[PDB]
Amino acid sequence: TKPFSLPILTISELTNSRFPAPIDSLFTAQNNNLNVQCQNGRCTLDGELQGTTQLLPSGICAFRGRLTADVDGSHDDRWHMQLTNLNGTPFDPTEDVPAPLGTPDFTGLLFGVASQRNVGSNPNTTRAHEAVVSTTSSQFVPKLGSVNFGSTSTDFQLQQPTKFTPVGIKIESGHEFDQWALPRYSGHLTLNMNLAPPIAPNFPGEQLLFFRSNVPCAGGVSDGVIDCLLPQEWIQHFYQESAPSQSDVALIRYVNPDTGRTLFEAKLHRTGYITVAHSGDYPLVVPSNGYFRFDSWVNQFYSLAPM
Amino acid sequence: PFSLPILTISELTNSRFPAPIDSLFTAQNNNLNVQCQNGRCTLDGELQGTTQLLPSGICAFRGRLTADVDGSHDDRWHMQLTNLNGTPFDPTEDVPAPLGTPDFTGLLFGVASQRNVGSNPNTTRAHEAVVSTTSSQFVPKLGSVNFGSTSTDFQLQQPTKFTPVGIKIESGHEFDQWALPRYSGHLTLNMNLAPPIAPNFPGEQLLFFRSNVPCAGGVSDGVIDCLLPQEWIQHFYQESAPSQSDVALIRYVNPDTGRTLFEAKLHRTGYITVAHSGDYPLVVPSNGYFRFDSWVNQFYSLAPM
Repeated sequence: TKPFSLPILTISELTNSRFPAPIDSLFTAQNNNLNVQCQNGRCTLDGELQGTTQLLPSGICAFRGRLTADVDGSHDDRWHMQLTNLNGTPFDPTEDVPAPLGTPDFTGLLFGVASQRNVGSNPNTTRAHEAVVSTTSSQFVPKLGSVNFGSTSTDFQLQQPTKFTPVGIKIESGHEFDQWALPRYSGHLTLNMNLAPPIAPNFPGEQLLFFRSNVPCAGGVSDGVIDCLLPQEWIQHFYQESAPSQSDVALIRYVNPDTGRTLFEAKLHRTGYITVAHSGDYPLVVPSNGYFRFDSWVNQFYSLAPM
Repeated sequence: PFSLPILTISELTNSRFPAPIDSLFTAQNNNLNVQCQNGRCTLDGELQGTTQLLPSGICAFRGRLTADVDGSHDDRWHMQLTNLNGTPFDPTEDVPAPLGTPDFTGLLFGVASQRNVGSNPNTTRAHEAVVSTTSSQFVPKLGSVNFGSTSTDFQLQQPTKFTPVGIKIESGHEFDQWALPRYSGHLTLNMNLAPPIAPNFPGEQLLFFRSNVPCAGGVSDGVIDCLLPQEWIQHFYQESAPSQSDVALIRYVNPDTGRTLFEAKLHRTGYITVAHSGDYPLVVPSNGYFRFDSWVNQFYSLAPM
């Protein structure tokens, strides 16, 4: 069987799989019965993408399609964006996914830029303006094939190819940011289907380890924290390699390549997440040159060294 | 052993702008100086020019605003740069500019954002902003760039990021993707550049991975062409496979039928040529991708494509 492996990448060479941003730090969280069920950044160790996960950093929290209605006077988010898939192929609601790949997996305001490039009468005329997609809006229905955005600009055209490039989040009263609450992909009063399953430690003394980014925010008090279970580059690597998983848990070691020392050990689970032996919230103190290396496949009785 | 990742066109990212690849394009030769600085990497994994590994680093800036020069420069916000990873800028590095710096002439449209430290911690703001790469204040190799914004809502001495989104066309500010900016400003010449690229065999043209990026107004196809997709650069950096000749012969394949659709030369210094005469947007199936074949001589005669 092809040997399993991790790419050799330091923290600042890694991208968040839940927002297009570099990883800033590693963080382990105290257990508090949190439902961790993100849909971006989900991949098995043998390379099966799950949830809404796709391969491009430029696809995370992005949308593609065309505006088909201006619903000013009916909704604050007046621009109705009929979606395609990110690669341009038509949206298919019958797919066994929770929403189009790349759809945001958090509750709050997604701040970015909506842009257009015309085809037809005035070809290659363009425009782009800051815009906000509220993932709690009644018009946030990506699994039904559309989302709406609001903008301070009214300079948008209907029936012209449109892209939404994410930039950050935004805080307003009544629109707090909850990175762990999935939006309603089919809208108000509907429940989500085809989700990647929830993730939690199942071993005493273990906590999840997150790759943490502090992303931009367009106003409001916010640390911008978005935590992912696997960096995007690891997902890209597993998709390429598709190495068979030999047990439910790959033991991995964080190493300093200059000294050769192992700094701590962790469990990398077959379903694509990391646990460490630690008690309490803790931003890890690790050298900037450090990275994880695959050690061996271990059984269900393996006790990690305290970190 | 050298290899390419298995990625279709729509699974590839441009190495010169954070955007998916839209198409493949071969260009008629016309003595163009192709000397881009992002998207430069040897086949054995040596990044060159201003090339770094993150899609999020391409055409991005990080630092803090240290002056507001309102009235003296249209780009009023003076951004003292760090490296993208937060480490201090070092002007003595043998690079042309900080890694990720744009390598084209024109208006770079994006969003500048801040998150406060010290005074009013974790207050934030973000607004549309433009970096002109022809500005007298575009001096990234000296450690700073300026951006302009319609908004007045930026603060000095607070951590600032510039996230690129697209380009912008205005009178007097046409977009030229092949003209390098002056990394040290007006009246200065660039140093430490990755060398120019050109076909060196009769009948051969460069092959580009082409994106049509967003534009904030003006008539523009948004074309930004790169020599290697970002994922190939990331792959070569990981693998670091020794190059066994000057040219890797590569084959574009349809994985469903198994057929080779055309062959190309992938040069050791990180660019592709094909045997074709004239501008041509390639007509290839959406499932297709390149596969490494063998190490050949520079004078290998490609089958016409």
